Amino acid sequence: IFGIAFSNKRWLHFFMLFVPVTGLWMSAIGVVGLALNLRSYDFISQEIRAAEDPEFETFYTKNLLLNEGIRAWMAPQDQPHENFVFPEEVLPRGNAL
Amino acid sequence: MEVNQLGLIATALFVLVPSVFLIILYVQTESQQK
Amino acid sequence: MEVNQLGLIATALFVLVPSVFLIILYVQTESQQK
Amino acid sequence: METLKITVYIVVTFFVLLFVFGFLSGDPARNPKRK
Amino acid sequence: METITYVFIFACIIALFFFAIFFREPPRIT
Amino acid sequence: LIYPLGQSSWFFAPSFGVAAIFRFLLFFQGFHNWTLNPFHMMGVAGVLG
Amino acid sequence: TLTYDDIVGTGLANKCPTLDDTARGAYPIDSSQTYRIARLCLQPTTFLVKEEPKNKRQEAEFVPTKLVTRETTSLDQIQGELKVNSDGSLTFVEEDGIDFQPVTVQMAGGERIPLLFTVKNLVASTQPNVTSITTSTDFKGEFNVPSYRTANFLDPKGRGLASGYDSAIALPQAKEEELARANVKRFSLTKGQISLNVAKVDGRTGEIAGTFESEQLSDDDMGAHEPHEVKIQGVFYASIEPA
Amino acid sequence: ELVNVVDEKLGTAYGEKIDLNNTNIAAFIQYRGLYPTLAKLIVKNAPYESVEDVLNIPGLTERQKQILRENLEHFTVTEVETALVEGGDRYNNGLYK
Amino acid sequence: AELTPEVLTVPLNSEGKTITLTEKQYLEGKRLFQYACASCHVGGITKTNPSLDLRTETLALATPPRDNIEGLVDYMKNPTTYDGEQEIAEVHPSLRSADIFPKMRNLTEKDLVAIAGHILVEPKILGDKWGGGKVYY
Amino acid sequence: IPEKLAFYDYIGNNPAKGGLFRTGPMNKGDGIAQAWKGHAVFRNKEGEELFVRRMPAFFESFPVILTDKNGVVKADIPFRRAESKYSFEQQGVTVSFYGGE
Amino acid sequence: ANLWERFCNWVTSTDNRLYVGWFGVIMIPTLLAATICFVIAFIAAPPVDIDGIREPVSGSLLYGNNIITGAVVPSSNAIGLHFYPIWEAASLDEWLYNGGPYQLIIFHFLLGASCYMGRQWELSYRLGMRPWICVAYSAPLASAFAVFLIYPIGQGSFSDGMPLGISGTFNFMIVFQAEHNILMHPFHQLGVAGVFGGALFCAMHGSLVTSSLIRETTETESANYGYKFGQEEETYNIVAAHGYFGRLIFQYASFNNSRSLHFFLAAWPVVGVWFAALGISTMAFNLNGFNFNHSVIDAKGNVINTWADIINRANLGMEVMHERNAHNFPLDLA
Amino acid sequence: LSYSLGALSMMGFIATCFVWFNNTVYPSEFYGPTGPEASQAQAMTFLIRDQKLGANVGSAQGPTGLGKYLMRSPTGEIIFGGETMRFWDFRGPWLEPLRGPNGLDLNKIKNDIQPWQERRAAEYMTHAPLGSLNSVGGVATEINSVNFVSPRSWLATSHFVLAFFFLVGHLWHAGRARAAAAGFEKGIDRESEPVLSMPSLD
Ligand code: CLA
Ligand code: CLA
Ligand code: CLA
Ligand SMILES: CC(C)=CCC/C(C)=C/CC/C(C)=C/CC/C(C)=C/CC/C(C)=C/CC/C(C)=C/CC/C(C)=C/CC/C(C)=C/CC/C(C)=C/CC1=CC(=O)C(C)=C(C)C1=O
Ligand SMILES: CC(C)=CCC/C(C)=C/CC/C(C)=C/CC/C(C)=C/CC/C(C)=C/CC/C(C)=C/CC/C(C)=C/CC/C(C)=C/CC/C(C)=C/CC1=CC(=O)C(C)=C(C)C1=O
Ligand SMILES: CCCCCCCCCCCCCCCC(=O)OC[C@H](CO[C@@H]1O[C@H](CS(=O)(=O)O)[C@@H](O)[C@H](O)[C@H]1O)OC(=O)CCCCCCCCCCCCCCC
Ligand SMILES: CCCCCCCCCCCCCCCC(=O)OC[C@H](COP(=O)(O)OC[C@@H](O)CO)OC(=O)CCCCCCCCCCCCCCC
Ligand SMILES: CCCCCCCCCCCCO[C@@H]1O[C@H](CO)[C@@H](O[C@H]2O[C@H](CO)[C@@H](O)[C@H](O)[C@H]2O)[C@H](O)[C@H]1O
Ligand SMILES: CCCCCCCS[C@@H]1O[C@H](CO)[C@@H](O)[C@H](O)[C@H]1O
Ligand SMILES: [Ca+2]
Ligand SMILES: [Cl-]
Repeated sequence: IFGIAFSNKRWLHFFMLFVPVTGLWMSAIGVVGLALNLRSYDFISQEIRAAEDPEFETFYTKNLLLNEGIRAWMAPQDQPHENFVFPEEVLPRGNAL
Repeated sequence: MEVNQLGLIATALFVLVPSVFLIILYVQTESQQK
Repeated sequence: MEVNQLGLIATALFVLVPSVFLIILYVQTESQQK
Repeated sequence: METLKITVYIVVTFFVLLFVFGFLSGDPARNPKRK
Repeated sequence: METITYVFIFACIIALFFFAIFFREPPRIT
Repeated sequence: LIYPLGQSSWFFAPSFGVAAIFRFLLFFQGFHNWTLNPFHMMGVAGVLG
Repeated sequence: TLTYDDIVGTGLANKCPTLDDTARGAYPIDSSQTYRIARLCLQPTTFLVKEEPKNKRQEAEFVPTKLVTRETTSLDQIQGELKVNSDGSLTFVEEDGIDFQPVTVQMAGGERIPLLFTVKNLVASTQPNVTSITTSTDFKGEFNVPSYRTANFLDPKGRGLASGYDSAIALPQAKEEELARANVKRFSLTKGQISLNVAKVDGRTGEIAGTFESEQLSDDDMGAHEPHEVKIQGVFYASIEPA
Repeated sequence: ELVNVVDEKLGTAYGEKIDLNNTNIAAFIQYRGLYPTLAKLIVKNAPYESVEDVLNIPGLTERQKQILRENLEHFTVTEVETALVEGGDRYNNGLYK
Repeated sequence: AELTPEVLTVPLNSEGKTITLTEKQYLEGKRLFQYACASCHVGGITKTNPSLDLRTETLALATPPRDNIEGLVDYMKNPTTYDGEQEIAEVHPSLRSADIFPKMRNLTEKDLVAIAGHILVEPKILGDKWGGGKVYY
Repeated sequence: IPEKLAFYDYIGNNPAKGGLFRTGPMNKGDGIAQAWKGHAVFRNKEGEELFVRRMPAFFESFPVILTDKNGVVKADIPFRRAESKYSFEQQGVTVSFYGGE
Repeated sequence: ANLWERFCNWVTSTDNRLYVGWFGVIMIPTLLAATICFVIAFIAAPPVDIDGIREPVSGSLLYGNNIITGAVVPSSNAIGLHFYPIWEAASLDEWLYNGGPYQLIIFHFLLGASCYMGRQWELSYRLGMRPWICVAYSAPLASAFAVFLIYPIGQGSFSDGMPLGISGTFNFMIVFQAEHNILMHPFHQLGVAGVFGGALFCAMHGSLVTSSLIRETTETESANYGYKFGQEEETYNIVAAHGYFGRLIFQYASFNNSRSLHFFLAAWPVVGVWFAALGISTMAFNLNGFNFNHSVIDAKGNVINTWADIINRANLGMEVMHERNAHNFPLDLA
Repeated sequence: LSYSLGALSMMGFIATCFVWFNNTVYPSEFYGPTGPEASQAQAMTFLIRDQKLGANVGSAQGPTGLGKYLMRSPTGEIIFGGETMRFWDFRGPWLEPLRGPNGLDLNKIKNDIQPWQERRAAEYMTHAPLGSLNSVGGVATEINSVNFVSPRSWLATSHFVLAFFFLVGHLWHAGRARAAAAGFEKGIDRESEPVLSMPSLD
């Protein structure tokens, strides 16, 4: 069906331990980096291109626009100790919405 | 695109060093007495 | 010094590829029934 | 574009006909037990 | 150079698929 | 533990609740772009795999 | 008589009406009567773009392009006053209508050239002494070509003129001077020129049809780059009426 | 120096009052009596060389003229800005709530 | 904080007369506003025309003034544009167009007062959220 | 004010402002620091002192909002312009430098 | 026999290295077409006007993407649900601008993957197997149909299909959250339970079997050599594993029946993922997550925010920014 | 049973699309507007409003360069603009009076829109079939107030769920019926295991 198959039951069951255990451990390491804001936030080459070329657009640039909306719209209520006041005029919004 | 100039060599060695480690170990296993 | 940006990858692969070829061959010679 | 469309129409018809006639060719019998 | 690298890794993986299917260690009963 | 310890306070740890955890996901997207992170991607591969 | 459901999805909705070969008539103008164009339609059949060569001394040519935005290019339902001037020339003053279409065409090699194909604020005049509109009447005039994107349009990094960021926010500590042209959006307004050459007249219905040629600039992406020169050719139809 | 013409306009009287030559029509809701009837006429008949010219619109009722007179002090005129008047933007400038 | 008689005390007319609404009337006003009006005026905005909201300051500058029970009750019988210049019953629910807006058919005078009382009370509770739109959600 | 002290009061030196794949020295990002420009004091047309709201470490990007000494908003840099009330143009915002270059 | 008969015999042969079969006669060409078009577009396709507003988005490697940002971009919003094959275009250049490759790929892929599922039934029947592995695969397949076909149908456009790309996928997720509040939808919550629980039971089963392997090897050899392909004897002690797990929790919380255990292993993720798929497929018709925005109100009528309202604020950020030049009117209705 | 399960699955899917798109045998007077209908009704609503305010809706260029109110379909027909461009195949009684052989007619638009069309378009825009599982009508970010989920959403979603699980039951039962007819539905005979009689793949 698939081109390959298990032939060793012992290997099969060890692999079933391996895969989700390893995946959770990898996610933990990324979160340790996020503890420091050490993010994979950007691709610098994408930003340099998009800053100079206003016709260059990718799904990566589209998603940062969404992030910027999330930060501005959610921060004042989500981070009350900051006492954010964001006058309507500064909130990022596209057309109409 | 203005990429990191070390991207290429980092990527190349990332592939080559452990792939060659594995190939060395595979071939000398095959060459062991049948 | 403004060196050619491919000189590093060229040298590394120049070294690595044939050296690895010889290491593969040597180790699988050693592992042969002696 | 006209030639391409006619080509694809022919190709698809050809394969659909294999699927239909194929499954019509005594499919239940093609198993390892009772035929 | 990056496009070349990405397509090169991809091509190695498709080649690997080919050897892993058609030049696998054949399963032998017992 | 580690995540809030790296941040300013426990306030930024996840709160223990269903909607509260949803909020934690969306915060990580808007502030950390956490979906872009290759350690999260490997997590997702090990969970779905 | 054709209904929407006869027409829908055929491409005919992007076609201007045509006149019969018998339509070689003459439409009298009474200099005491006021008139309008009740419907002007312009269907482009070729878009040409002037190449930009590496040196002066050879004049660049207009070269053919490939349309990539489908059958969405015609101007239609345009109307306005048709003035009789005191030398017997007529002047059309465009009032309203579907008087623009964004269009993207592609040069050989793939460079995409968006433009606002348009006759906005068109003022076009005939030769003097047009006692009748005939197959020898021509209109020549000028129109405005506003920015292809209007002032709210936001680029892929969120920058805009009447909305948007005013800087490259992903490069918080980059020097701003080298990015001024991309950061500070500008709204262009330039002039275009058009000629209409009457080829057919039905003297009895007020209808004319012919060929046109316009010249205008393409999109400059809110000031980010230099626009190209475009030459559009097609057929037109107009219905003239007393008003 | 390249200049954002909308920002520059915010430094003129357009930034202070209803600019009969430029301001989007919803701005006439700020004062009693202006919208929609007079707002439509005022935008339809723009531009005006001075604020008083607004009284020269044809067909006005006497009550309509008095409402204008009462509101001239809330009006200004500045040069027409193409970026504010194209795209039908005086009638709908893509801003809702 | 409580829904007190003071919060429930709103302008009855243009002349400065007030009326104190009961809690039953407050409940009834919310219920009936949801019933007949909220499909377009949820939260004090207007979905089909966002330039006009139900804020008290906006109502005060309408013609005739709509920032009181009388002005709101009259709006619900014979709605006009914001300048008082056209009658818009044909496109806005009212008692006079209950034939084409059937939900108006069984609204009594008492019901109109309750709905008008909701419009004046809600911003005293919600402040800028009333008529604010999504920014204030 | 020693330049060294001023330099510690700058987010470019905050270690929680990085990226996992933004490699190398801090100097590679904002650049090699040369000199303090001096302390910027912002004022509106009335001459009242205004304060720029600082970016918290969480935010890759942050709007420009100026408040008076009591935290009331007095000026900002709008996104949408058509309903702008607090632009630097409207409020006559100026900036004066004390100390530094 | 005749040519046809021998052909059928070959197509249905249990002896081919890769099973062909009648489903395979459709699957092979359709998967090959989708794969080839996908690889070529992902490398070399020019920018695609996904939202029909003449704002082309670059998906391919040669046009400035990397593996993470690259995508085959959905077809233009101007197209909607209209069928846009190559021959409907005036040129390949137009076809490319309008996102023709996306339709070609996804239609061939969906047909091919549905045939992959049929083929799984087919081979199981040729081999004298029980038939329901193909029912387990219906769960991922349903999910692919939800995001590439059902959702676009509900919303009236393939431009709202999931893009064929890593960042595109996240774009689809984030916009889906703004528009449907998926996190607050119980079918997506059941999907999370399905995939987190599938991971959990995968690790659990792997670890319980591995923990009770019968000693058959020395300390120098991998224990994997203690099992020989095709041996009759079970390779671990299930009574030992049950003995352990029944004590970890309590006796009746543990399976001692391997058939019941393996049924549970199949069922839990397959059912959860069917609900994931049905979550997307019903939010396709805008029956959305729970909305408790302003649900908690104090004695005066002040809104007392809950974590639901904080979600709402993040959703609003996504909503107001997404497709920033595509909306002219105040409601996003599809 | 299995053949019937497949057929009901298919019919379920068909019904889902019927209630979602069709407004003839599911009259919008009773079932609410379709998704395409409510989106078109919104554009109609603002065209009506802004043209009342004096906008020339035929010549109004939107931020993208496409007409803010009116644009062409890929075959040239005049259609509503903004996102609803996707819904230009929509047809309904309140809109058809405005449609001519070339699509939406600008002269009919400027002169012939009746108050009953404005009312219907406002009703349909504000009863779009979007709402939460607890029946809060509106987009997902809407505040509580309006208790609404369209009968169209309830009927489409329910029938898609049913049609899907009916496909699953079809596969379940069709594959079981095959296996039981051939005699291996209870498992593989340990002494007659077919794969043991077959040649190795390699
Ligand atoms: C395809 C979709 C997808 C998938 C499969 C995943 C998968 C994963 N996500 Mg990602 N996520 C996604 C999309 C996805 N995510 C998107 C789009 C975002 C937006 C950015 C996120 C944002 C996100 C965040 C913010 C986090 C994840 C994390 C994780 C990991 C959670 C592992 C886990 O089980 O923790 C569950 C918790 C545990 C395993 C801890 C132990 C739990 C004990 C044993 C519970 C005991 C309970 C007790 C018995 C009884 C309970 C009582 C009862 C009443 C409840 C996992 C790798 C997390 C991660 O990376 O952590 C390192 C994390 O913090 N995700
Ligand atoms: C504790 C270890 C450590 C730390 C904290 C530092 C810290 C630093 N170094 Mg030193 N360095 C180290 C060890 C370290 N280095 C070693 C061992 C070497 C020899 C290779 C160097 C050689 C070195 C040079 C030549 C330079 C530095 C520089 C720097 C600075 C920038 C670091 C940077 O950009 O990282 C970037 C970090 C990353 C991009 C993260 C890498 C994450 C890996 C790739 C993850 C791999 C995942 C794995 C494959 C997954 C497997 C999954 C599987 C299990 C299933 C910083 C002060 C730079 C500097 O500014 O010099 C003055 C500089 O030029 N370092
Ligand atoms: C075609 C089926 C169908 C549809 C489209 C509707 C539609 C509707 N009903 Mg009706 N109804 C139905 C069947 C249906 N109902 C049945 C079977 C009953 C008997 C219980 C009722 C009794 C009923 C009453 C008493 C009421 C309604 C009401 C309503 C409205 C609100 C529904 C709601 O709030 O849901 C809430 C949503 C749920 C409760 C979630 C249901 C999700 C289920 C549990 C998941 C199904 C998954 C799958 C089938 C299981 C497979 C398992 C797998 C392993 C194989 C809505 C118009 C209300 C109304 O407004 O009346 C005017 C109302 O008061 N219904
Ligand atoms: C043109 C170009 C360049 C195109 C490429 C474009 C593009 C977008 C490419 C994609 C890039 C890509 C792949 C990105 C993913 C990167 C990523 C996140 C990788 C994860 C890396 C990583 C190490 C993660 C850590 C977690 C981890 C270890 C995950 C492993 C996941 C994994 C492989 C799981 C198993 C998957 C799988 C299909 C197993 C099949 C097993 C099998 C044959 C079962 C059948 C079976 C069952 C039985 O029960 C029995 C009894 C038998 C006998 C039997 O046989
Ligand atoms: C200081 C002081 C006071 C000290 C006193 C301490 C003291 C002595 C106390 C004694 C008193 C006492 C006991 C008090 C109790 C206190 C108390 C109530 C604590 C709370 C404990 C708590 C919250 C427990 C959490 C509940 C819990 C563990 C739930 C588990 C839920 C769950 C999903 C169970 C799994 C059930 C299930 C269907 C499993 C199948 C899935 C699975 C594992 C598949 C894999 C698998 C399974 C097999 O089955 C076998 C075979 C094999 C092969 C295999 O692959
Ligand atoms: C409130 C009022 C009540 C109304 C009721 C509501 C209706 C809904 C209830 C549905 C009834 C379900 C009965 C199914 C029994 C069954 O499966 O039999 C099959 C086997 C037989 O059990 C095995 O039974 C065997 C004996 S025999 O086969 O039954 O003869 C025995 O050998 C073995 O040890 C034993 O485990 O059951 C098992 O293998 C144990 C696991 C069963 C639970 C999982 C199956 C269901 C799907 C998983 C849940 C997904 C949800 C999570 C989503 C992420
Ligand atoms: C219709 C035909 C469809 C054909 C599709 C092509 C399928 C390719 C399948 C994988 C081939 C490579 C396997 C190498 C590895 C290989 O040869 O494995 C073979 C190995 C065989 O297992 P055994 O039990 O025989 O192992 C004995 C062990 O004891 C040896 O120590 O199989 C597994 O381990 C299964 C689990 C891994 C399954 C990996 C899944 C990979 C999915 C692909 C992921 C990446 C995609 C990247 C995209 C750019
Ligand atoms: C576009 C769809 C096309 C619509 C076609 C409508 C089909 C309805 C009429 C069916 C007539 C076909 O009739 C069917 O044909 C096939 C192919 O020749 C026959 O022939 C087959 O017989 C045996 C049966 O075990 C097979 O092993 C053998 O490979 C094959 O030759 C079937 O035994 C016969 O029953
Ligand atoms: C083997 C598959 C080949 C894929 C061909 C890519 C399209 S062809 C390609 O198009 C580019 C943009 O138009 C041109 O700049 C370039 O000159 C041309 O080579
Ligand atoms: Ca002529
Ligand atoms: Cl829109």
